Amino acid sequence: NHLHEIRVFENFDMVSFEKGHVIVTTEVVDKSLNYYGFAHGGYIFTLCDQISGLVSISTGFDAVTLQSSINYLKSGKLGDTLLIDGRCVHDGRTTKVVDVTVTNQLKQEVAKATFTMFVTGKRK
Amino acid sequence: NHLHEIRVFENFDMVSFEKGHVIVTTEVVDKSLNYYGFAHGGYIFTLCDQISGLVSISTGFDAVTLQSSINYLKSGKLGDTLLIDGRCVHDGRTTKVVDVTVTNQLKQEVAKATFTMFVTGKRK
Ligand SMILES: [Cl-]
Repeated sequence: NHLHEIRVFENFDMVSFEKGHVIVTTEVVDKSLNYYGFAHGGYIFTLCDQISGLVSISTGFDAVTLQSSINYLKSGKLGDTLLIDGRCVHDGRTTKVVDVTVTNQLKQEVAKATFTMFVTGKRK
Repeated sequence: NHLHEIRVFENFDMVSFEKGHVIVTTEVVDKSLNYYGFAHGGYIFTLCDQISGLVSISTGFDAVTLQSSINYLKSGKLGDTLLIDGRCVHDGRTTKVVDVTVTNQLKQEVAKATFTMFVTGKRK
């Protein structure tokens, strides 16, 4: 109803984990959805966000996210396989910037986000 | 381990619901958390996003978010009571803009987000 539980990553498949580049798919399920029956904005954002943290790990660093921005282009629907592709855009000393695109099986872009992260330090 | 389920709104309390202004609280629990034991940035954003949709309902409309921006200021921690306050800063015929702030019980800001919405229709 007006407030309800939402879940993210009840399922996933990690397709490729590469330097500054991470691809993961997932399928939209009942608890992915908002009250109008479409994939929830928060759900979509969290897909992007997790992938961006993995991009960040893939360049060697701990880095925390200071700000993000997302555009919602098309609806996610129940049963869609969504492809989440994170790419490092700036791999810096002090900051990182990661772009993420969400895509459906037609390869239409569902959402695009950018995450601006502060480099705390190396990963070991 | 690296990809994992997250849940949002496993508990909540609807504090107030007024024209252009909605307050909800929630308590940070185990499935709110990221690998480091703090509230996940996607869980945080999803709290803001749902509240902004209620703000849009509160001004009498269905709306869909085109774009959001969020700034993370302070970590949420396990057990925290978070207060999510959404306010309509633009209540337009064709667009709505909603600011949401998340604070802890000290009134320290945990995050602030802004949501840019397209009006799809009048409620009922
Ligand atoms: Cl529920």
